[PDB]
Order: sequence, then structure tokens, then C-alpha cells
Amino acid sequence: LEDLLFYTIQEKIPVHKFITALKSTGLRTSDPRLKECMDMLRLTLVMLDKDLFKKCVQSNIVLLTQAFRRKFVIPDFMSFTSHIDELYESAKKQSGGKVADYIPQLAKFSPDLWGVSVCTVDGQRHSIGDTKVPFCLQSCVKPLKYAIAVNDLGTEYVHRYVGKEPSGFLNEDDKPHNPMVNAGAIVVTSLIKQGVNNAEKFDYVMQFLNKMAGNEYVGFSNATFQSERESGDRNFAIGYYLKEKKCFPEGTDMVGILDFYFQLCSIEVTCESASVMAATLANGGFCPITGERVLSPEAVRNTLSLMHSCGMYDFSGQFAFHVGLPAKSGVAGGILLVVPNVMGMMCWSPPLDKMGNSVKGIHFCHDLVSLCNFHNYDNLRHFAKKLDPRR
Amino acid sequence: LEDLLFYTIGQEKIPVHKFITALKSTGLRTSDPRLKECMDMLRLTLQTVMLDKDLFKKCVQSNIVLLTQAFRRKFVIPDFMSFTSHIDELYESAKKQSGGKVADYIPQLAKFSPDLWGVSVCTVDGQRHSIGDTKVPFCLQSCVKPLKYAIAVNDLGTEYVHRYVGKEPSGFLNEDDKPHNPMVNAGAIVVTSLIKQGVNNAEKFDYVMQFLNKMAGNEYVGFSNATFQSERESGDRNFAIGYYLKEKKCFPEGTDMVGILDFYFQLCSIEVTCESASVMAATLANGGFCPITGERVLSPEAVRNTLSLMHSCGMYDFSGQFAFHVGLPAKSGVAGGILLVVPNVMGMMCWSPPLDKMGNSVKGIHFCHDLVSLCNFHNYDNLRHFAKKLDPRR
Amino acid sequence: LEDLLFYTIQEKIPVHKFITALKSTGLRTSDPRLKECMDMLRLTVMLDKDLFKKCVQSNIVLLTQAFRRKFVIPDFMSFTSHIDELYESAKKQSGGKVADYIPQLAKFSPDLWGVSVCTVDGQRHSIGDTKVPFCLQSCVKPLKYAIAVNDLGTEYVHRYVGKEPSGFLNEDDKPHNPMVNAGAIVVTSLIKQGVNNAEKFDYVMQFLNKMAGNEYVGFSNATFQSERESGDRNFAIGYYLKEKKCFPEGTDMVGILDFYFQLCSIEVTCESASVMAATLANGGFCPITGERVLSPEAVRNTLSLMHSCGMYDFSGQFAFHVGLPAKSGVAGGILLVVPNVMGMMCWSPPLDKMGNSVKGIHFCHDLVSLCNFHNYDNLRHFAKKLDPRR
Amino acid sequence: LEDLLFYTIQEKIPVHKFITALKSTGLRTSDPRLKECMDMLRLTLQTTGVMLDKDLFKKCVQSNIVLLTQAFRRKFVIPDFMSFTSHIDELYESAKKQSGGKVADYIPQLAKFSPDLWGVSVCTVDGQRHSIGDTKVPFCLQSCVKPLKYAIAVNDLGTEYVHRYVGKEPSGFLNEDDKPHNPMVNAGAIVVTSLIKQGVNNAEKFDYVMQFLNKMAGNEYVGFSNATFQSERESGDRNFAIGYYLKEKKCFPEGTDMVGILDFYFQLCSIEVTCESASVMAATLANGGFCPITGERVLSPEAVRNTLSLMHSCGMYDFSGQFAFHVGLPAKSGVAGGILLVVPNVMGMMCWSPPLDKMGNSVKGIHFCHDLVSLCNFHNYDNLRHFAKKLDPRRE
Ligand SMILES: N[C@@H](CCC(=O)O)C(=O)O
Ligand SMILES: N[C@@H](CCC(=O)O)C(=O)O
Ligand SMILES: N[C@@H](CCC(=O)O)C(=O)O
Ligand SMILES: N[C@@H](CCC(=O)O)C(=O)O
Repeated sequence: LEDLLFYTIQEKIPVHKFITALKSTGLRTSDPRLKECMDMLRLTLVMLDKDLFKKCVQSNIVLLTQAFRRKFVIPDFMSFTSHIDELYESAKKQSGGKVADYIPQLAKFSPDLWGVSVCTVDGQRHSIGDTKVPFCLQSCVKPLKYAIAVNDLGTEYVHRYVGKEPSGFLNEDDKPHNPMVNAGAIVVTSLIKQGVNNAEKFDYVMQFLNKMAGNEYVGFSNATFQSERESGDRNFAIGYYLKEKKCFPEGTDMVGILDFYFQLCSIEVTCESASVMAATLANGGFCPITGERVLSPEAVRNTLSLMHSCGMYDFSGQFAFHVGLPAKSGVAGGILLVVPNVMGMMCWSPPLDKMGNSVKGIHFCHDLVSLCNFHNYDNLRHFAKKLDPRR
Repeated sequence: LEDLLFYTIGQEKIPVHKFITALKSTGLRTSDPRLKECMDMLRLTLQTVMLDKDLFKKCVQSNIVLLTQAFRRKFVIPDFMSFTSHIDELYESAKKQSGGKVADYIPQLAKFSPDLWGVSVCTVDGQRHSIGDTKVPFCLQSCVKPLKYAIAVNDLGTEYVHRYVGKEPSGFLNEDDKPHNPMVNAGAIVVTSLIKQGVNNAEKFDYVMQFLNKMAGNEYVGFSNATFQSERESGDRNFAIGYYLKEKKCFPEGTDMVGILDFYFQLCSIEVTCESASVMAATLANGGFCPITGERVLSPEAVRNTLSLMHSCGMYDFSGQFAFHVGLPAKSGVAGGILLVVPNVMGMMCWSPPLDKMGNSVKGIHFCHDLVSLCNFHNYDNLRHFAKKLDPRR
Repeated sequence: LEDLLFYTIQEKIPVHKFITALKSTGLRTSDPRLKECMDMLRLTVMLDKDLFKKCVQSNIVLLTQAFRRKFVIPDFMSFTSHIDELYESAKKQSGGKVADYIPQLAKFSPDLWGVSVCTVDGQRHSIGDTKVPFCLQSCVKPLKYAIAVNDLGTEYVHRYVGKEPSGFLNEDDKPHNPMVNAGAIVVTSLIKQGVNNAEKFDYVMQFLNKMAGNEYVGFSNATFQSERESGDRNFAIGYYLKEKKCFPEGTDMVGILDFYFQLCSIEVTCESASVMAATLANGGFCPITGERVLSPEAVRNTLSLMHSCGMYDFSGQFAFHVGLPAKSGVAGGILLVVPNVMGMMCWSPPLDKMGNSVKGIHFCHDLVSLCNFHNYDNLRHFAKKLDPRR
Repeated sequence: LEDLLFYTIQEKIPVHKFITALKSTGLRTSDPRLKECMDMLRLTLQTTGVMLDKDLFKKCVQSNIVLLTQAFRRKFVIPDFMSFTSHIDELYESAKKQSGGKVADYIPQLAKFSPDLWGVSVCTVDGQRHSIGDTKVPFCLQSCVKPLKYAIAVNDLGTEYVHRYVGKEPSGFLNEDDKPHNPMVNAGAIVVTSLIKQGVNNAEKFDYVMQFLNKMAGNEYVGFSNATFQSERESGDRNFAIGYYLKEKKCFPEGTDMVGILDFYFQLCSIEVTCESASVMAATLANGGFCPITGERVLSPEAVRNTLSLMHSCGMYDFSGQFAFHVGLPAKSGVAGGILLVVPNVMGMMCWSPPLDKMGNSVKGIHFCHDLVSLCNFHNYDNLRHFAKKLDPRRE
């Protein structure tokens, strides 16, 4: 079996030929799942006989077979990624929109910063633009923490304190409308890891985002967090209103919960790391790169459902109709995009349109679904003129 | 090729019923339009009970492609009898919910027994199953809303249609002075004004009728005049809407509102059965292609938009919860029918008269929750990791 | 006493001297209450103590009350001069757009402006074009509400309609108030439920006749036809009310809408309409005929709702600033009531953005700005305002 | 002149007889306007008899003759006070039999008041006084202070400025113009609070308002409950939410400390009055800014006009529209169970019972107000010339 891949790649094969063929499939040599194989190549170090090849490739053979036999959701990645660069370049030319000035940290970012990162459910990676520049999740974290809550607590409990539908502060039942709005996000924040101090709660959530991202970059911006606390009049009013209406679980410290809320909003990521988080959501709770199970299918289901209707702010309904993909946006200019069973994505540009969404990101998401059939209600069998990367 | 099949069915001669029996186990019905030539030749040959390589080849030759897929288990649900058995359990479970109230606002709806319950399944490959009362005619009512909206977009395209109507749910008119969506009476009335403009109601009606006939694979589609007359007597609500829409200039130029309402009431009065309606849903799940006729009815654009709205707006006020828990595009009506669509897989019609507080069929809502609970068909369920759920696609 | 009045005026009084003095009191010789006196005068230039008392004796109470300065506004000539100033100041506002939704309304000249005043004591003043007939439109809403309450009582009337502002149906599933189309449509269904539509219309007409002291009241079939031709909003409301069962059982909703349109199509003039207002200000008693048209209950409720609901969307602001119960209509008329003092009809065609007459509103502000007539103004300490009652 | 009066009330007048006649007018011997006359009677009584003669009466009533003349000449707004007084008692006794309602428990201070407490105080525009029930028991103004502090703002700042930050009409937190609907809602009151006495500390603001309330009450009891204030600022989640929202929407004037304003707000709610003291405040409103008993001008006619217009529509909470339609009087209520009632040009009142109904208004107060208008024509839109079964205390 290790020998087949060998012939598939002629008495002896050079390393760079095996590596290039590997990178071709969309995989990265730094992939955690390939670690054992890459450790061996380190020791071996130029030409590989049947024996040496089999020696290094053993542990990781199953994953390597899938890549080379093109079993991945997108068999031809190189062509698909070329399309991604087109859409990226196409969106790059939209200079409209406004960068958030409400805090110095948001205003400091250049409007020209633009990047897109793709991570499939099989771990295939592609990046273009500025994908390595750290930025705060802001509202993009709302789906993530909601997932954590539903994962730990469960659906029945979590929705006792919050609503499952769009709006149009509280609903008929005196619950916030959903987890994707500040009022609802705040309540969700109070549900996580009850009984411990903010430090531990924050360590717990942080560990969780690390799992979703396959231990890729996750960080915290204290500068943003501090300015978030000073300008938080809007959220304080909500916090007091929730407290008054008894929306919080018993024993809750409201003023403290708000600071945790601001902390979570100040969490830093990159297009690349975030795309892995979205891929976990598209992969049913399993981190595509690490293969580990981060979230229960129940949590991922609920989150994608609410990201669908509630994710884009006031542009949600429009977005659900035209784009048909679950997504979440934040004032940093990030858009966390998920294509179920296919991939996950993070688009980042600071300038936002009048509705609070990234101009480029929105332009990119539209073109994406126009090009391929990722639309939730697109038909796999008959898509018309659309392109299916899965074939 | 045809010979390959013949071998799959041991001895030199095949009993004619053996082939038919094995055929049926696929969920396919011998009356299937795509099977006519095979079945015609089969009874003609049977006129002059055994088959041979060259005989079975003579009968199956014309339809060979479909037969192969059926016997090779290439259909979306490869094991139909298993999936079928589950459907019955779900049906049998929902049958035990006797709650709900049959709609009395007109004599026609009130006449129906609370105990009438049935479900029909038509997959994207034309696989068929029914249990309960699937042969009883009933009006679509609001179930027609998505169907006539699909027809509008198909002919007029998206830009034009939604110029007069909204694409989202509602907490009469939205901020743009348009009905919130096609799934509400106001929106449905405007959609009705868009179809087949410039002609009389009789022509418009026939235009939609043939259209529904295609979606149903020429299965039963009918009209209840008794319901139509009652509908137009009791229509104060919809008449109020018509004048408001007229006042707010929500109709295409040269529109007769009173005439549109009449067309509207007729479209609600169009009647079907669980079985024929199941094919309708399947066509929506098939991307616009009628599963049993293999014929193109609606454009992928029209079908997509229709499913998008059935997701959010289809369930009345229970839409938000239905979308969250069930996660399937569906439409409900006062007759107690629920038009259900599982994309890429199948479509159904669940019909019971008794309605809940929301106006949705009690047994239908129950059945849908169980279906998605049992199976991974939920919109955001994962095709790779579904946990405890079942995947009938294997 | 008729002797008394005589010396108040030589051994001989010429009629013109008596006639001039009387007009000065704000009264008209055409006044229905002075009919007997005026009959005698024509039945007879100069006259003595005996001939005077002969003509005057029958009206002596009103005449003595007038000449003794007992009328609500003792000095009318001054007050009249102020009304003219306000009229002239408002005359300079040409902004506003005449209502075009029907031909009849669009025909009216933007420059048509008039003000009529009728006190509770029958004093009359008019300036501008006060003799020109125009449709009451929404100005009739309080009038037909007063009629309803009068006949049916407050308890019955308010099962079908709300008592307060809005900001179609309230929580109770009733129209918010009588001053909005939805409510006026329901109110219209309450009146004379037994008879046919022709008799109903006659009944209201006669009622409006008493209210106007038998002054001009008329009907425009032109407006009525145009009105019913475009009813879509009002038909929309009608069907919604019918569906919500907001009408009294046995009602023909569609027939009612006809009646509704007819009522909006009734014609008045600034002068005749000002009397209608004066009746509302006088507690249901027509100032000039001394007759009792409306119950004090109907008048109280009517003035209450005109206060909050009368001005369309400008009602709240009008109540806060002007502080007078009033009703406005699409024809550009404003039915103004100053309780215990007088009543008025301000008419100019051009509407403002809120649907109220531009000049009319301008006039109402200056009036309350100049005088203490504001609802919550204090009679004792009003500061720099004028009190015409003194 | 003083002689005329002397006769109209033998060759000599017993002092108690003059005192008994004066009290009949509804006036009080404690009337600040009567002090000179009253000091004289006491002094004179020392230097002599118990009996008074022409020359002597001339000595005592000389200074106050004007007011005394109008009292004995039946020229007060209500000529027969004792008949009217007799009626007020009947209404009080009728309303007293309504045992429904729940006393506000949201803080300890309100719950401590017994449900049985019921009282009504009347002060006419001429200073005529009547009280029945418990009118001497102190209680916090609460929302009853809303129109008062708003009047102070309009008096100092005028209408145009004050209403930039607040709406002039009912609701149905912010209106279409992004302002609080009116001064009578917590959101509006909090904004009105920010307008008063800017540039100075809370202790100064509080004193400035306090002395203003003293004028309106004719220097009768005005007090502060710290027990209630502390409880108020612990329970203020609702108002803190509003404050932050107001702060976010830029509703406050420049350089405004919101948390400091909320504290000032709670203090104003905690100010204590009695039915008798408060009734005088209401009468000052009915008198057009003049305190009936002191004859002093507290507020501008403009300030009072606006306040009454808003009390009319916005004063009763959600019962405002119904109240305005039936009762037809400007009024304000508070969680303490007090109702500040004003009859323009006639009198002013304070009705107090702790138990509140579903709408937050005291059952007894509301019941009383209804009977009050049923009996007499005080309705804003009642006619002075024509009323049906109603009686007119202003008529002889
Ligand atoms: N930290 C901000 C982010 C707002 C947003 O991204 O929409 C908040 O929670 O209000
Ligand atoms: N024809 C009925 C259908 C109602 C419904 O199914 O919701 C109507 O327009 O009211
Ligand atoms: N006849 C018009 C009158 C509108 C108005 O006067 O404001 C209607 O009923 O709508
Ligand atoms: N002082 C409390 C209650 C006022 C009241 O409603 O009486 C507040 O401002 O919320």
C-alpha cells in the first residue's frame, strides 16, 4: 500500500518530487496530521527507494492515499484556488466603505488591507491577500461562543435564556432574539463556565478556539478591550436592561459578564487561523487539520442555522436569499464564512458598508456563489451554468 | 449491457414476476412514465411466463439506463425498503396525536375527518412510497404559494418578480412598501398579479394548471369549485389587502385587483392528493426536473428562490422554529397539508386536517420533527459526521 | 326695562342710531332671536319712547344684555380688529400644496383665505372669503360623533371605537378614535341604524342645520362621486373592520362607506361652520337660535377628542402649543372651538405637510399667542396675553 | 372701609366670633397673608375683655383688610366652602370603601405604608383649605415630582431650549426625533433633570430645587427620605439602563455626568410631602405660578401652561388617555400612591393611598377623581354656562 503511492509518484523518487506532489493536493507540509511523516523525512535527510519511502510514509499513509487518489471534497484544488484568486482580485477593486472609527484600534487599520483564506473539510489550504495580519473577531466570536455554550450546556438549556429567530431589545418571551445580537451574545456569555472567575472562563474559551483552529494563531488585544470598555455605553444599557428583566441565570454578576463580553470581542485571529475555525463548523465539529472532535454536531447545527438568518446584521435576510451561506461579520471587517461539507473561509477588509459589513467581503461572497454552486438551495444534480469544484 | 442485467437475476430463464418484484423493491412503480416502453413490450410479449437473454433484452432495451441504476442501487436511497419501513414507523407514531382543530371557516374544510392522515414520498430518482390516506383530494390553499411564485420567477426572472415583492420574513408592507414575501397572503396576491399578464383568468388559470401538471408528472391535479365559491364569500381579509395594495400601488400597471383576487381564490382552490403533491415537492428537490417524467419544468433560479423562502417564510409564525429544529424547506396550508422538500433527496406531502394554534397540521409538524430527528436530512446536518442519526443515502 | 334701554340711547331715536348701536355689539339684524324686533321696525323714520318699546319689548332680554356689555366679549370692535390683524398676518403665508387627489379640491385657488367667528352670545365677525362653500371632509368627524353620542350615549358608542390617540385597531380591536377614518367609518355605522341611507343622510343634515342655526349647509355630488371613485384606502379599512367584526351586527359595510363619503362631501361656509363650532363651545346650545342641539355629554366627549386627535399627526403639537380643540380637513378648513367663548372656521385650500391648512395653522398660533384662550392658560395671571372677555 | 366689614359681622364683636367667621371662609388663621392681623389680635388681647370695638377692629384688620374683605364678601373662587367641603367628605368616604390594589413592594419604604392610609387635601386659588383622612402623614413624591422639576426647567430655560432634549406629547425609549417622548416618562424626567442648574454640584442642584418646592408649598412641609433614596439607587437597574441609552444616543446636554444625574434623579424622587403641603403645590399650578397662600410668584405662566398640558395627556401613565377623556383634569401620580391633581383657575389637590392598581395608580385616588368630576363640572371640556346634573361650587 505504501508501495503503491510509491509507484504512483522509475527506481528512486527524489524528496522534492514527493513534496511538490503533496502541496499540489492543497495540503501543507506543516499539517499536524502529516507530522509523523515529516519527522521521518527530517531524519532521513535526497532520493527515496521503495523501502525508505515506505518507512517515512507509514503512519500517515491513509491521509496521503486520499490526497493522491484525489478523494478530497475538491479533487482539483489548483484550479479551484485559481478561481479564488480571481474573485479575490475582483473584490480588491472595491474601494468603497468606511473603516470603523468608534475605537482607535479599529480606525488605525488601513482600508487597503484585504485577504481571503480557504480551509476545506479535508484540510486543504489556500490564502491570498493579507492573511497573516491579526485582527479582532468582534461579533464574529458570537457564533463561536454560542457553539461552546450549546456544546457544554445543550440546546434546551441555552435557549431558555435566548431566542432562535431573526428580529426585523427582547422578544415576546422576554428573551433576546438570538445569539447573534449583542443582547443575545451577552446572555450567552453569562452561560459559559458558570461558577468560576473571568480568568478561568477566558482560559477555557481560549483553549476552545485553539482546538477549532487546530492550534493556529489565536490572540488577545488588550488595547481594543480597553477602548471597548470605555465606549460600551450601548452594551451597558443592554446589560442593565437584561438584569432588570431577569434574563441572566441566577447568581450572575452583570458588570463582570460585560467585561468578559468585551474580552471575547477583543480576541485576535488571522484569515488563515479563522478559516480553520470555519472549517470546523463546516466539518461537523471535527477540526479538519487536527482531525480531533472540537464540537458536538448539535452545537454546529444550531450555530450554522442562526448564522444563516441572523449573521449579517440587517443584511442577513438579503444575504440568506442571494448568498445562501451561513456567515458572521464583525466591525473589524471580518466575515466568517462556512460552506457545509465543503470548506470554511475568512474574508477580511476593514472598510464596512452602510449596513456594517465588509464591502470587499460581501462582494467576494456574492461572486463566490455566482461562480460555483455553494448556495444552500442550489441543486447538486442540475446547477445550470454554475461551476462545481467538487467534481 | 442489457445482458449484464439479465445475469444479475442463477438460471437460464427468468420468471416475469421475479423481475417485476425485484424492480418494485427499488421503490420504482411499474406505472412510471419512463418505464412505459419496457412495460408495454412486457405485456405484449406476455401475450404470446418466462424470459431469455434475447427476450428480456427485447423488453428492457429501450429503458435500459434507468433499469441499470435501479438494480445497481445507484438511486439516492439505495435501500428503499428500509427507509420505507422507517417512514411507516414515523407515520404510525404521528397517527397517535389526535390534537388540533379542523378549520371551519368554510364548510368544505370543516367536512373533513380529523382522523384523515397520510404521507407520500417521491425521491429525486422517482422512488415512491405512500401510507395513510394518500388518495384523498384536498386543496393546496397556501401550499400553492411557493408553486405559483416559482412559476412567476421562472417566466419573469428574479429582478422583476422581487421588484413587487420582498425576499425575507417579517417580525402588511415592508420598509420598501412591498409585501414582506410571497409566502404571505399580501405577497401571494401580488405574485398572482404577475403571472400571464394581458390575458383572461381562464387562460391564466390554464397556464398554471398545465404547469402544475408538469411538476406532478401528470398525476392528479384538480379544482374544487365548492371551495372556490366559499372562499370568495368569506374573503373580507384578502379583499382588505387587495385595496391596500391597490392604494399603495403594489400592482403592475393595468392590473385589475378584483380580478386578481378571483384568480387568487382559484389557485388556493386547486386540489391535489398526497401522492401527486409528493411529486411536486420532489421536482423542487430535483432542481426543477420532474423526477418521474425526467422533464424540465422550472429553472434552477426559480426553484432555488422558492426553497429559500419556504425555509424562512413557509411555516406561518412557526417558520423560525421550524427552520431551526426541522431545517427543511416546507409549505403548509389551512387544509392541513404540508409540502416538504429535502433537497437532492426527495419531497413529500403530509396531510391531516386538524390544525394547531399556529395553523400548521399537528401530525405533519410532529412527523417532520421525527423525520429530521431520525435522519440527517436537516439542512445543516453534516454528511460526514451526523452522530447518532441515520443516512438513508447509504 | 325697555324704557331703561331707551334713555341709554334726546326725546327721539332714529332707527339708524339704534341699528348702528346694535351692530356694534357684534350682533346681526338677521339674528333669528331678533326676528320679532326686526319685523316691527320694518312694519313702521324716527320713533319715540312708546314706539321703541313696542318693537323692542319681545327681544328686550337679549338687547339689554347686548347694550349692557354683558356679552362674553364686551368690546367686540377691538377684538374684531385683532382678528383682522391675525387674518392679515396669516394671509401672507402662500406655502402649502392644494389637495389634488380629486379634481374638486384641486380646482380651488391657493389664495382663498377666510376667517369666521361666532361667539357663544351670538356675536359675529367674518373676514376673507367666508361665503364660499367648501366640503367639511374630516371636519365632519367630530360633528357625526357628537350626533352618535347624543342619540346612542357614550357607553354604546365606545364599544365600537377608542377614546384616545395612537401615535388600524388598538389592543381592544377597536379603531383608535372617532377622529381617524377607521373610527369615523365605524361611527357612521352607528347613526340611525334602522332606516335606509337616504333617511340617515336627511337626519344628519337636519342635525347640522340646527347646529348651524339654519345657516348654509349643502352637499357636493361632484366631490361625493370622485370620493367614492377613489376609496381604496377607505375600502381597505372597511373590509378590515368587517373582517374584525368592528361594526354593529346587521351592518352593510359597503353601504356605510357610501354614507361615509357623502358625509365628507357636505358643504359649508366659514360663517355657517363657525356657528357649528360655537354650538360646541356653548355646550350644545346654538348661540344664535338659543336652541339645544346636542347633549352636554356629546359635546364634552367631542371637544375632548378634538383636543388630542383632531389635527392628524400634528395633533400632539397642536394641543401643546395652541391648546384648543379643533378639527381639520382636506378641503383646507379648520373647525376651531374656544370653549365658553366662541367658535370659528378657518378655511384656506393649501395644506401643509401634515395635511393641515397652512394659513389656518398660522392663524391658530397667533390667536393663542395673542390671547389667553389656550386651554391651560390662567385667567388670573396670564402675563402679557390679552383677555377679550375683559 | 374697615368699618364696613366691622358692621357686617351689635355694638361690639367678640374675637372668637370673628375667628369663627373667618374660618368659615375656608381660610386659616395660620395664613401667611393674615399674620399682621393675627399678631395684632394676640397682642391686643394681652393689653385688655375679649371684646372688640370699631376703632379696635380697625387696628387689627387694617393691614390685611383687602384679603379679609374678599373673604367675608363671598368673592373667593368658591363662595360657599363648607357646602363644597361637605361634598369633598362624601367623596372621600365613598372612595375610602375601595379596598382593592397592591402597595408597591419594590423597595422596603413603600411596603411599610399601610393600605388603610387614605387622605385628601384641598387648597383653592384663594388659599381656602380642607383636609380629611390622613393628610399629615409624610410620603415621597416619586413620579409626582416629574411635572414640578419640569416646570422649574421651563421657568429657567424656557420652552424652546428645554424641548430640544424632550418630547411634548404622549408615546402610545425615544421618539422619531431621538428624544424622550415627554417629561412625564422616566426617560424624559432623567433628561429634564440634566437641564436643571447646570455647572454646579448635586448638593447645590438639590437645594435649588428644594427651595423652589418650598415656594410652591408656601413654606409648608417639604422633606427628604434618605431611607427611600438609598433603596432607590440599589433598585435602579431600569433607570440605569435608560441613562446609558440616553448617554449613547447623545440625549444629554454637553458636559453631562449621567451617573451623577441618576443620583440627582433618585434624590428628587425621594422628596417627602404631606397631602396638605403638596395640595398647595398643586394650587400654585392652578393659580398660574402664584402660591395662593403666600401670594408669591414661584413660576412663569409659560412654565405652568406646559406642565399642565403634559400632565393632562402624559400624567397618569397608561391610563392617561382614559383619565383625560373621563376625568379631564391635569394630574400626576407616583408609586407612593399619591396623585397630584389640579383644577385650573379653581383649586389644587393631593390624593394619597398606598395601594396601586394594575396601571400603577392608587385605587382610592382614581375612584375619588372620577366621583369629583361626576359631581361638579371641573372637566376641562365641561361647559360653564350649560351642565346637566352637575353642581358648580363657583356659583352662589
Ligand atoms: N464590540 C462591539 C462590536 C460590534 C459589532 O461588531 O457589531 C460590540 O459588541 O458592540
Ligand atoms: N385561501 C386562504 C388560505 C389560508 C391559509 O392557508 O393560510 C386565505 O387566503 O386566507
Ligand atoms: N374623504 C377623505 C377625507 C380625508 C381628510 O379629510 O383628511 C377620506 O375619507 O379619506
Ligand atoms: N422612582 C421610581 C418609580 C417612580 C414611579 O413610577 O412612581 C422610578 O423612577 O423608576
